[PDB]
Amino acid sequence: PQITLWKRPLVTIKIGGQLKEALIDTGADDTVLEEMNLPGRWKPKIIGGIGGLIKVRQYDQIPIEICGHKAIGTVLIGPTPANIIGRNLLTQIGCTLNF
Amino acid sequence: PQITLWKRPLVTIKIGGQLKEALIDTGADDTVLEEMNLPGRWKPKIIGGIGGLIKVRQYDQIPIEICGHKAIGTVLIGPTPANIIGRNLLTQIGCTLNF
Ligand SMILES: COc1ccc(S(=O)(=O)N(CC(C)C)C[C@@H](O)[C@H](Cc2ccccc2)n2cc(COC(=O)N[C@H]3c4ccccc4C[C@H]3O)nn2)cc1
Ligand SMILES: [Br-]
Ligand SMILES: [Br-]
Ligand SMILES: [Br-]
Ligand SMILES: [Br-]
Ligand SMILES: [Br-]
Ligand SMILES: [Br-]
Ligand SMILES: [Br-]
Ligand SMILES: [Br-]
Ligand SMILES: [Br-]
Ligand SMILES: [Br-]
Ligand SMILES: [Br-]
Ligand SMILES: [Br-]
Repeated sequence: PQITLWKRPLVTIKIGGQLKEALIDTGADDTVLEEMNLPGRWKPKIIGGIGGLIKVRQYDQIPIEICGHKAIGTVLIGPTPANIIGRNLLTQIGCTLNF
Repeated sequence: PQITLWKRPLVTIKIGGQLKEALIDTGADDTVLEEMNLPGRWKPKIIGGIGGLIKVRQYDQIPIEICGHKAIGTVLIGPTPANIIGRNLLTQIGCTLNF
């Protein structure tokens, strides 16, 4: 799709066997979701934003599908107030900014 | 232009008579910059990021330019770890997401 920014850029993200809504966030290096079930093992990571740092759970090799486009990559789980899709997965679906 | 996301989408912004680099940040509702001078009066605002809330200074009707593209809007100044350009200004320059 071509998405304008008058409203938050919400999309549907297929992950695990479930649908979540998340923001397309070009400001985010990484994808960070609120608490959810993901399969497999995880490792610790600290990430930082406005407000400061947080610790998250890092799950690697997680398949995802955004609006019909498939990808795979690392997904972080932790206390973010918003599900956000970051550049690590946006590149894989071909997402660009344009003006 | 078309900007991909293999790296941070950094672009220069002219504001307050100066040049600054900032991140095009489609997850940001508002534009938030690191401490700098801006003219006129400011009002208080509280915004929230991944790691809690911070206090910022709100400056209205600030002219800004991005890749030749001129706009005007509200600019927040505060303790952000990164200069970010948010949707309030991105819409004004016709910036969209595409995939
Ligand atoms: C009222 O308007 C607002 C405008 C911006 C913000 S935001 O909190 O800054 N935000 C909202 C989010 C729900 C989409 C935007 C966002 O892109 C921030 C960008 C940011 C990151 C770091 C400092 C300030 C702003 N964001 C992204 C992330 C997730 O990624 C990591 O933490 N990233 C790392 C990283 C990414 C960008 C810049 C610096 C760094 C620190 C690294 O370790 N968390 N918040 C809040 C309100
Ligand atoms: Br934490
Ligand atoms: Br990745
Ligand atoms: Br939020
Ligand atoms: Br590409
Ligand atoms: Br980078
Ligand atoms: Br300058
Ligand atoms: Br700069
Ligand atoms: Br906020
Ligand atoms: Br505005
Ligand atoms: Br204005
Ligand atoms: Br335009
Ligand atoms: Br438009």
